[PDB]
Amino acid sequence: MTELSGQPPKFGGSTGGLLSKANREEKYAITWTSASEQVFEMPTGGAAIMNEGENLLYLARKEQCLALGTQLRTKFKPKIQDYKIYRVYPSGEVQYLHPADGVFPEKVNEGREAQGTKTRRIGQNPEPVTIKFSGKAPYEV
Amino acid sequence: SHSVKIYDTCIGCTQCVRACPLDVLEMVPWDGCKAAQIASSPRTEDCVGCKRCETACPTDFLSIRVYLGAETTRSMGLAY
Amino acid sequence: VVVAFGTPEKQILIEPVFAQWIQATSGKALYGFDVLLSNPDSIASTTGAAWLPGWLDAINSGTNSLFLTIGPG
Amino acid sequence: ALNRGDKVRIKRTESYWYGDVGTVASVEKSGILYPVIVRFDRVNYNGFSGSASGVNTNNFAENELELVQ
Amino acid sequence: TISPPEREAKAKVSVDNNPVPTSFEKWGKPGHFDRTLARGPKTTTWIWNLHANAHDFDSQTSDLEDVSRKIFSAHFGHLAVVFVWLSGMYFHGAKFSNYEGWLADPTHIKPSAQVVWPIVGQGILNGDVGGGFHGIQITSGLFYLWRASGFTDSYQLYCTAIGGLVMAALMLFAGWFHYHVKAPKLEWFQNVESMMNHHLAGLLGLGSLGWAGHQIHVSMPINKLLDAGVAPKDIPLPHEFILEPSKMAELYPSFAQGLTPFFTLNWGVYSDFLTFKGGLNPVTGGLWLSDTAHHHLAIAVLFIIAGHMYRTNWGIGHSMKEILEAHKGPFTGEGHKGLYEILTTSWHAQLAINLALLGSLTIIVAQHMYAMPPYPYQAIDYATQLSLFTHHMWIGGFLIVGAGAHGAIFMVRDYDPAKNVNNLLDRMLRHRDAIISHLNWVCIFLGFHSFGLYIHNDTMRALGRPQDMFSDTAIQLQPIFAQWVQHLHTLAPGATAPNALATASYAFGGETIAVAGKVAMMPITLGTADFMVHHIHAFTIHVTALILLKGVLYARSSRLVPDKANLGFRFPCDGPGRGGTCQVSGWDHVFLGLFWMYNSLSIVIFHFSWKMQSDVWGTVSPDGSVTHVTLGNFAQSAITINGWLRDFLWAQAANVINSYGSALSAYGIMFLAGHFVFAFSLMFLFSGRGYWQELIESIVWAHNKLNVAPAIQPRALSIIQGRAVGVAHYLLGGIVTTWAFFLARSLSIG
Amino acid sequence: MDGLKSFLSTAPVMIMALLTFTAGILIEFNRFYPDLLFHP
Amino acid sequence: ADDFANLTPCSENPAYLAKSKNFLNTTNDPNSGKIRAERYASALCGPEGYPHLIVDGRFTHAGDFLIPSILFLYIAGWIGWVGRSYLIEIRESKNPEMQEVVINVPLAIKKMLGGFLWPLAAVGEYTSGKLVMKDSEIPTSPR
Ligand code: CLA
Ligand code: CLA
Ligand code: CLA
Ligand code: CLA
Ligand SMILES: CCCCCCCCCCCCCCCC(=O)OC[C@H](COP(=O)(O)OC[C@@H](O)CO)OC(=O)CCCCCCCCCCCCCCC
Ligand SMILES: CC1=C(/C=C/C(C)=C/C=C/C(C)=C\C=C/C=C(C)\C=C\C=C(C)\C=C\C2=C(C)C[C@H](O)CC2(C)C)C(C)(C)C[C@@H](O)C1
Ligand SMILES: CCCCCCCCCCCCO[C@@H]1O[C@H](CO)[C@@H](O[C@H]2O[C@H](CO)[C@@H](O)[C@H](O)[C@H]2O)[C@H](O)[C@H]1O
Ligand SMILES: CC1=C(C/C=C(\C)CCC[C@H](C)CCC[C@H](C)CCCC(C)C)C(=O)c2ccccc2C1=O
Ligand code: SF4
Ligand code: SF4
Ligand SMILES: [Cl-]
Repeated sequence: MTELSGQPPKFGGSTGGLLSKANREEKYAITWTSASEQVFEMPTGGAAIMNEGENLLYLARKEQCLALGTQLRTKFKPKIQDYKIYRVYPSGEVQYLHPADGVFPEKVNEGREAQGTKTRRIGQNPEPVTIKFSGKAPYEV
Repeated sequence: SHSVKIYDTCIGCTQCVRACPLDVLEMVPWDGCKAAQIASSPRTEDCVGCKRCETACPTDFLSIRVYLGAETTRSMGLAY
Repeated sequence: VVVAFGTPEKQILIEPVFAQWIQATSGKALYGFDVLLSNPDSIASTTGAAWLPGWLDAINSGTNSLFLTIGPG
Repeated sequence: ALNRGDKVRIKRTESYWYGDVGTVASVEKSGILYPVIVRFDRVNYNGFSGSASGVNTNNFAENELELVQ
Repeated sequence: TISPPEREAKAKVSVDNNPVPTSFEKWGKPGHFDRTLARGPKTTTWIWNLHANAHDFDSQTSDLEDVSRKIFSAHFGHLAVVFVWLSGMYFHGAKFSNYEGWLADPTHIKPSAQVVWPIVGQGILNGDVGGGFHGIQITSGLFYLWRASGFTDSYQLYCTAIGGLVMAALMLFAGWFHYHVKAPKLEWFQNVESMMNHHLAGLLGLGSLGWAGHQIHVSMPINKLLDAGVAPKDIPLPHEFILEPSKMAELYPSFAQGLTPFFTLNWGVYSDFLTFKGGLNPVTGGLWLSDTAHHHLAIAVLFIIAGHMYRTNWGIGHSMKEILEAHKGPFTGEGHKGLYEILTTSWHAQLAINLALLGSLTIIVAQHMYAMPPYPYQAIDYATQLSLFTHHMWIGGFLIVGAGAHGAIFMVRDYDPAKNVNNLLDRMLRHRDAIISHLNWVCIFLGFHSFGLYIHNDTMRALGRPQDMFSDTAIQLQPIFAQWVQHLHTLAPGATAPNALATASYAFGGETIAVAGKVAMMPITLGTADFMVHHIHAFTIHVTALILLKGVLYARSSRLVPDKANLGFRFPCDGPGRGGTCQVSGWDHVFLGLFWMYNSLSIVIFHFSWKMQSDVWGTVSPDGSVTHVTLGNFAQSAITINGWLRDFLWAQAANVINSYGSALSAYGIMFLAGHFVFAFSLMFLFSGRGYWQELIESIVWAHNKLNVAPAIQPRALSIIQGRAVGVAHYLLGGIVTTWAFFLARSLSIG
Repeated sequence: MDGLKSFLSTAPVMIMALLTFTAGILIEFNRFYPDLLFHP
Repeated sequence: ADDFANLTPCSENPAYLAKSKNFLNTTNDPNSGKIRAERYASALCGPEGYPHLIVDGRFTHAGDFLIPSILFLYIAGWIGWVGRSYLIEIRESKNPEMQEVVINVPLAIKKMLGGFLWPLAAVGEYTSGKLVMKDSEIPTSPR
């Protein structure tokens, strides 16, 4: 958020990384600490060597960051659960994304709002003849 | 952006969140099931619509529904 | 399979009876069912209809496409 | 008014077993919208493409059922 | 099971005594090899998934030592199957053919090795091939092989079939033995240096050695009499030549000297049967057997010498690990480091090489047999020539795509990124987009500059503008390189090959050899119509390579799917999101590459079949002139799509549709049948299972209405299985159509 | 043993045995009395 | 009346009588062609020389369609009835699907050998009410 501290991973460069639109429009960065120096697969292609301690890597979109995060904790015995994914703007504006409230979205947590929650069954959706000519869908109401 | 809803038939098993590859879904404490939790979709802006949640639903027919909508750069999964 | 084996005398050739009979109901005599307009004694012919003589001549002349003679094909 | 081992017919319309008859497995205490857990002899559609079968159990509500036996 | 002693003598032999017992209880339990299927069928899909994973041993067990022991016995079983099939051919030649009736007058009769049972009118399929025999005229060229091998009596083929069945029993037994009695450990396998030594020195060396010995003692002294004009009943037996070595010493002047000169480095004296004539045999139209025996002897020596390069137990020899770790340059970093470990652990990594090379070599076999006919009277049998060529084209075409499949399988299942850190594979994985986009551009270029030429020629000839065409009579596109190498091979016997008497093949240029009334091989003049079709072939192969390569370079992940490696090798998609993620797996890429392999070989075989009938094959006049079948219109009509539509398809398909009432009627039947299966595949290839499951819902309601629904709930085919049935039926219908068409056309040219 | 008696009675083995038996029936019947476009 | 005036019997047909002397042999019997010449000479023919079959329901040609129709329907009802009864018999044994994959030969044969009375069994199941089901008891989809 304030600063993106981290060492760039050992990698000989690849063509699957970020592009011109990815630098001008938006790019994503992920920061994590490695217990030691090991090899990890790049979500863009190839195999890289993560530095010992705090690491930093910039990617094109968010799904790449989350795919690397789901790889870090599952393949290595010193599992990495402190990987933090940030979205970077063209104005240097960096905001927090994953994890949201410091806890993984898997398990429940106190302090979250119900978004998209409905109080009905799918077989209880209204008929499309009652809402036609209105800018609303059977699921939006 | 796509629309993600969660119905009261949800048993709160976190499977749809464990299968989501873009941190779109979360889990909030509820009072309907034994687990006392229900799925939530706060960050619909990161939802591509790969239906990985609906695939990982246990209830009789889905309890979470995804309705594709106006596709954008983020929903189209554009990396270039 | 039956023609390829030099035995064209075993083809299941179904005669379209239900349609040729309808053709006979309007004046087609090549099949000779003697039903309705194909039969000179049906009360449908003795009606003094002005169109009957033209229709009966047009249907049975082997030059036009009016109710073509059909078969198993 | 159900117990373990009762034959009930599903009336959830959108359900895969709507019209089929399943067996009650166990009923949870109060405070739950769908406490009646029912097992079925026939799997549903659930599962990824190419799966071997599906799920043969689900939770329902009492106003959605009809005892037979 | 049984208990033998030990069978070893200070070797790397390592087995396990009775690992898997022998029982039949697992036979009544289908799908037991998979944990997901053993709990019983709950849907009909459970049945399909049973066959879709019957041989996939990775999903079954994770222990590689078990998988290798399975694969060894699987190969033994395949060899048993093959020996059964081959004994079938020998027995049908012994008791259901006219090999003896053909060997007498080979130029006035047709080969036939099948008799159709006269029933419900199918007895008409027994065509009079000549000499009083009635049967199906074969095209596999078995009589030519059996003549070049020295077969003269039916009892010989009978004993060959008996030996084939014995070897089938032996391979079937060895399979069970190497998995139920003493299954080898991993110590016996991973000796790739030792295995290469043994497969070069013993298999491919001693094999050609013994076959050359056979030819010198069986094939040559009997084919020499067959080519002279001697009756087969008057020709002696092969063992009468060893029982009387003087009869062999006399029949070849070199044989009149003994065996000592060979050991005393006097090779040049054996020039009376180890010849280097080249060309063909003016009596049979095939290659000289005196040259083939010498060739097999040379190949034998070469392979036995090659089997002594790698290190085994006596210290000497190489280790491929050393050679791979040594090769590294400034362009590839570490080079081949880790490749030995890749190919010594991953079976799919090995199969992706073996399949590629075996398919390429099958294609080479076809391309070499068609132009240098090695069997007697096969160049006159245009049907047999075309059939062998196209069959060995299709086998190789399938085996090549197998490599692109198993490479992606290796990528998803066996690629460890920690084991590939900046080597060939790892660095190739980096610039995937570079290679793929460059091949994309190359394929687009080859599509415009090969097919657009045909479109332009069709539009010009349609507009009535002959001076604007790419023909031999307008804007010529002459192939200079191919004609130059043709002329090089023509001038070989008098320059870069003084010992060679004739050229390798008469297709490059030279004389015109003809047997009976038909031609065997003549110079294949290459012009514009050949240049264009060669570029068409190159384009189609390039697109197929692009597809099957993007299937491997993106099986791990991509900008679309970064976690694709989790999804496995075979999966339909990853949801309709991201605009649509349909057909992204390596399995889908192989599904697509099958079609392009078919489309490439469809033009290859048509190029062959029309160029041979137009500019090569044809009756020869007694004065010397040669009149081709299609009157040599290939160089003047094969340049437009309408030419292939009319003068190739419409013109040469008449033999198939007019085949009713004859012995070739089955070919017209199968022609229409392939036309049927082709269109049947389109139902699967154009639809989706979401409609078929909803229809099965109504049919299930109908069955439950009368209470006749199976406990095995019916489920439509999976998306992957839908695509698989589609492509399978597409290929089946197309290949059946082309097979029927080619056979009916080639049998109807005399 | 019953392990092989259950394999000989599986769906594919039995569905091919019945097809072979019915093929034999039809083939022998149309051997001894072929060409039956209809009933005399 | 003069039904099928455009059709003449094979005994009178011109092209048929021309082709019947030159009939091929299906089986090993050389007379099979002349056997066909004598066998098909009773049916009605067309002006091309090929026999035609009339299926409008007349009894003159009950050997053309009626006999095969009845024989089929008999054998097909046999097949379907023994299949349905065996499918119901499986529903009470151990694992209703495994016995649908692995056939109970001592049971399947016992049910096949009792299928020659499938009409009576079907009528007895319809009168008692075993043949058909009730709509209110069958799983249906949302309307
Ligand atoms: C009568 C001899 C016999 C018996 C009783 C068994 C029994 C058994 N084998 Mg076995 N096997 C045998 C011979 C035998 N095998 C031979 C000769 C080979 C060499 C090919 C093998 C190779 C082999 C392997 C590699 C494996 C087994 C396995 C097994 C076990 C499970 C088999 C199964 O899945 O169901 C039965 C399977 C079938 C009935 C397959 C049907 C036949 C297929 C479709 C084609 C037949 C090809 C055939 C081998 C060659 C053709 C013959 C030729 C005339 C054309 C089981 C206890 C498996 C195991 O141990 O479980 C983990 C295992 O992986 N066997
Ligand atoms: C010696 C070569 C070889 C070997 C050992 C293997 C081995 C294997 N392949 Mg493979 N493959 C090969 C060549 C080979 N392949 C080639 C040349 C191709 C290109 C076509 C493929 C394409 C391919 C694909 C796409 C897949 C495999 C898969 C597999 C694995 C599972 C096999 C399976 O599905 O069970 C048994 C196989 C079947 C049940 C297929 C039956 C359907 C056939 C094709 C019908 C053919 C009809 C018949 C031949 C002719 C029609 C006559 C008809 C009228 C009766 C297995 C380890 C699967 C895998 O997951 O990899 C791990 C997979 O999906 N292969
Ligand atoms: C030649 C191509 C072909 C063929 C044969 C069919 C055939 C069929 N289509 Mg179809 N279709 C096709 C192309 C084809 N389609 C294409 C290109 C499309 C666009 C994608 C569609 C889209 C389509 C739709 C949307 C639907 C169909 C349906 C049907 C079925 C209707 C039932 C029927 O006709 O009665 C009888 C069946 C036949 C005449 C075909 C069976 C032929 C075989 C040879 C019979 C013998 C079985 C054989 C011996 C099996 C043993 C194989 C062994 C050798 C391994 C039928 C099987 C409808 C359906 O499902 O029916 C309810 C349906 O709704 N089709
Ligand atoms: C006991 C087996 C059985 C029975 C009694 C029925 C009965 C029925 N089927 Mg059906 N069906 C079956 C098996 C069976 N089916 C199988 C195995 C399949 C998969 C190929 C189908 C697929 C099928 C379809 C797609 C449809 C029906 C339909 C129907 C209904 C109309 C009849 C018909 O369509 O003509 C004849 C039925 C067929 C040509 C389908 C194939 C019949 C199979 C090959 C015969 C089964 C033999 C069985 C193995 C015998 C077991 C003996 C036992 C002792 C082991 C009818 C009540 C139709 C419907 O919905 O109702 C209007 C319809 O659309 N069936
Ligand atoms: C039909 C041909 C007549 C037309 C002329 C076309 C000229 C072809 C260009 C020269 C060959 C280029 C390859 C050698 C160049 C070469 O391999 O140098 C060697 C270099 C790596 O060598 P290293 O120094 O690393 O050596 C160590 C190795 O042992 C591995 O560590 O490989 C590369 O350059 C990688 C780049 C490949 C991308 C270039 C390949 C271009 C693709 C098209 C090739 C067409 C070939 C057609 C043959 C039928
Ligand atoms: C007069 C006759 C024909 C005319 C025929 C008429 C026009 C056809 C009439 C059809 C009528 C409309 C339908 C007949 C019956 C319909 C009922 C619903 C039949 C139900 C059968 C079901 C209940 C049977 C079920 C179970 C039966 C009992 C045995 C099977 O194993 C298995 C299984 C299928 C489960 C024509 C075409 C004109 C030609 C002429 O020569 C002869
Ligand atoms: C040459 C052609 C050969 C194939 C044709 C002949 C088929 C012969 C069928 C075998 C007859 C015995 O009938 C068969 O008995 C086996 C015994 O395991 C039964 O098998 C079943 O019951 C037995 C116990 O009884 C269980 O242990 C077993 O798991 C279960 O499958 C089959 O359900 C039945 O089909
Ligand atoms: C028709 C169809 C189906 C339904 C296909 C089905 C239900 C397959 C029918 C198989 C029958 C039951 C078996 C008949 C074929 C046998 C394999 C042949 C064996 C014959 C021997 C026993 C002699 C799909 O599931 C599908 C999925 C995706 C895209 C397109 C389609 C599609 O077009
Ligand atoms: S998988 Fe479906 S039912 Fe279960 S917690 Fe997630 S959204 Fe709710
Ligand atoms: S549709 Fe796919 S991307 Fe969107 S929330 Fe569900 S699993 Fe995540
Ligand atoms: Cl033209």
